[PDB]
Amino acid sequence: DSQSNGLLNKELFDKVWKRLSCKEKKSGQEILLNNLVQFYSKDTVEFVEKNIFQKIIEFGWEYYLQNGMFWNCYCRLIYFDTSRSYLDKRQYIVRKIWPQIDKKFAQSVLPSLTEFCESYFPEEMDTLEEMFTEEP
Amino acid sequence: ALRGLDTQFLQDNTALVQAYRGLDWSDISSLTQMVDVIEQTVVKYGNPNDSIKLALETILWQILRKYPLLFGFWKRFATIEYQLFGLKKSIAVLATSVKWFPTSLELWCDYLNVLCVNNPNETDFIRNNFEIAKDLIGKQFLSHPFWDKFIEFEVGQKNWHNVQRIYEYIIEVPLHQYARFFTSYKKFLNEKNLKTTRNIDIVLRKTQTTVNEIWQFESKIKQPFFNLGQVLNDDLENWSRYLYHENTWMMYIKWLTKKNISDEVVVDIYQKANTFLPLDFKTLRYDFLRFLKRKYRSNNTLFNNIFNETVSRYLKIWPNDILLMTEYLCMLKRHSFKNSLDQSPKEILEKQTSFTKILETSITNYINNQIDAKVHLQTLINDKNLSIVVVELIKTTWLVLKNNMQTRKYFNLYQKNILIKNSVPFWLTYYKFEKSNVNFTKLNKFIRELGVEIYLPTTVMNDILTDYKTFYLTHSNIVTYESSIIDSNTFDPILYPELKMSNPKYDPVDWHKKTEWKEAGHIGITTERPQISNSIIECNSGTLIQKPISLPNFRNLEKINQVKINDLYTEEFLKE
Amino acid sequence: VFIGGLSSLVTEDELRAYFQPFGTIVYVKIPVGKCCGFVQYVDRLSAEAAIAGMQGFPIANSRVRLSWGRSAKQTALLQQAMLSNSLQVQQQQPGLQQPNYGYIPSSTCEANVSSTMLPGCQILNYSNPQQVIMQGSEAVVNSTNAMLNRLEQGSNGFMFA
Repeated sequence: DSQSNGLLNKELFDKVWKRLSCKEKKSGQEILLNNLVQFYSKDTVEFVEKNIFQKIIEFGWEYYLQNGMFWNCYCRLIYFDTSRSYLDKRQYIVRKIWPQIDKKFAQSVLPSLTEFCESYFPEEMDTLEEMFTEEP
Repeated sequence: ALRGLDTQFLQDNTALVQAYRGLDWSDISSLTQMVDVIEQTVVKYGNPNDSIKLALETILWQILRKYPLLFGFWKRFATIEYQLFGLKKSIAVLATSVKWFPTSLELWCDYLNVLCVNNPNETDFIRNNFEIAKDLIGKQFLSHPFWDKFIEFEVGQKNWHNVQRIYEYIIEVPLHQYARFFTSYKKFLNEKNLKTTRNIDIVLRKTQTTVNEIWQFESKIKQPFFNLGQVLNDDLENWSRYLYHENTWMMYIKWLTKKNISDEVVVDIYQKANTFLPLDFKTLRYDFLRFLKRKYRSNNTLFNNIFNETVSRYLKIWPNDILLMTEYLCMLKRHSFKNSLDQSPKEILEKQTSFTKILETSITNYINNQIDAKVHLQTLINDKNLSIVVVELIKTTWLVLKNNMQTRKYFNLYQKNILIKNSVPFWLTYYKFEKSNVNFTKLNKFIRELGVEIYLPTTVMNDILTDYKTFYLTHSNIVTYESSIIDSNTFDPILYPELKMSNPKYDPVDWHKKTEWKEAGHIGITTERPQISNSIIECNSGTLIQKPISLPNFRNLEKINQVKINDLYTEEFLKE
Repeated sequence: VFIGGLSSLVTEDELRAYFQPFGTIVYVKIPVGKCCGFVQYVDRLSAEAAIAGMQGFPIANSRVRLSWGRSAKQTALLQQAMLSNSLQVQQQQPGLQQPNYGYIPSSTCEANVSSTMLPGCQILNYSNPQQVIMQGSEAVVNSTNAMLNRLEQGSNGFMFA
């Protein structure tokens, strides 16, 4: 659909990934994340979700799991994708992103994820509040 | 505003009824009308308030005399002077008497009995009780007054051990251990009270307020919280607040939230701080809104109605504020149209289309100036807050129902309205929409128009130009850029955002009479400066020798002393 | 600056959003319904840039009138001494007690420091409301990160400014 491959050229994405790998020592990680989620397509978003976000989960790095901007961006990638309908993007977010965030991190992740769920999913706000209620 | 003149007018109108010696039904109702206008305007301190209750009682208006007492209790929490009078009256009453007399007594006992100066209130109820022949009821008030740290506690103890000749020490051990434990607390409390009793002196200073010791007293009753505390810190806040200070309210609410009483008590305190506090504080109010959102999960139906009446009352007083409108609309989408993932999808999609339908009929109703007060959203729309409703309609039409044709039709319709052509979330939603589709034609036409015909705040224009340059550099190639360059506007999306940042009014492409020349060295102060008409200082001296130089022509030689000032400040604001 | 001719439908935060990128800003109080405001900057240079750049720009569809104008204290002083019409004399605004070496005027920073204090950089700055901060290294990261925050929250409606 006539899309120039932006940051995800294999010569530039290595320069991105060697800086995302340093994880707190280098400043400005959030802007690299936030500039890698504007693709809004099928296979482009599928590349981004298969290569950065899934791999940060797979390594289990604590800086990005701790940080609420990471999960806000990983929701905002899928939700602005114009290849899915409403039901499958909402069900994908609530069923397979939000379970993965660890409950010990919820005090930092919930203030950033709450603004997302309050802006775009006011109906599914009670599910997110009951996933992180103070009593299990 | 003039609380002194409102004090003076009631002091003058009462002195007109009193010295003309008549009932004076004009001035009787005028002093009552001056009382009603004052009490609605001012919280009416109990010492001033008592005279109004005394005069109406002197005018024998029993049903109205009871109702002003309830208002007095709301106005002053430490109003034991109004509490005792309301207990002194309503004993001269009808058949409901015996039940009402204890009802006002027990309501004051939950209001004032934990105060150090509360010894008169229990004694008066004891006086009411001793006038009855319910010596069992007199005995119950005796044991309760023994257990609370009061002024004349030892005086009460010895007196109750002689008047009760029939049943004095049926349980010696229980009564004296409660009395001595009361004496342990009152010995403790004597440190703070005497530190308060030696500072309160009206000299129009911080000692009359006793705020340092009141913050000391409230602090030391917070930590040693032996469960009288929540009543005690209420009693501690009551004497400290009466001496408007919203920070004291925030500390009392923070302590009471940490103490975990039932939430309706907290809602009562929140409503009282909403009522008696002055407007524009804007910090405990949004605290109340987010408490109503957080506690919504426990009990469903009544908190929606508390929330709804709160947001309506806060668009009464801050109509220019917009976070209330989107907050109301978030709660409306959650409560009224709720549908989980587990439900079948036609139900979900019909609830979304119902929400789009009510929202569109709301804004279409308000633009064409026909109102429908049955639906609460129709009432809540204000023209400062209309734009966020249009934004919710756009974002719901585009991101949920997912039709781009209908979304573009709404953009092309509503960007021509007066109220929302200069709104920030409408245009910034438009930017996110025409960024989602990756086309640059609408984005170049948008940011080429961003200063001249779409007026946004300069912080938002700077944010849009920075993010659009960052977006264009990473999503567009040279073959698109070199065909995007047109010369009549000298527009180029790489460099034009770098020049248009801080100055909004930027046109891209007889000098001596512009308003940049005339006030050159000094802004605002305009002076036509003298200059030579045909100056030769640009001409080199290698070319001045070729032909002889003419005489100078002058312009503006009359005005080396005239300097003139457009003083907007004095004219439009000092002299109105 | 005296900003005159306001719509009266404009708040103080929305008025801070216009006049902030010209330079750092001590206060932005506006009277209740006189249809005119008051903005005060730290720098004379930034205030002159604001009068140049924002002259006649429409805030909520009314062409605005920018000029000079005193504070709130001096305005109360002139109002009572004009109702008594005695003198109405003003007082000069306080100086920066120069030579001052850290500060490069008309500059904004929004939020451990081992800076090499060299000339091209900036060393000291006024904090945004107020106090004085040693300028850190990472100004652009905090600034760009806050504007991405401001875009994503302003599109949904949590700040009209």
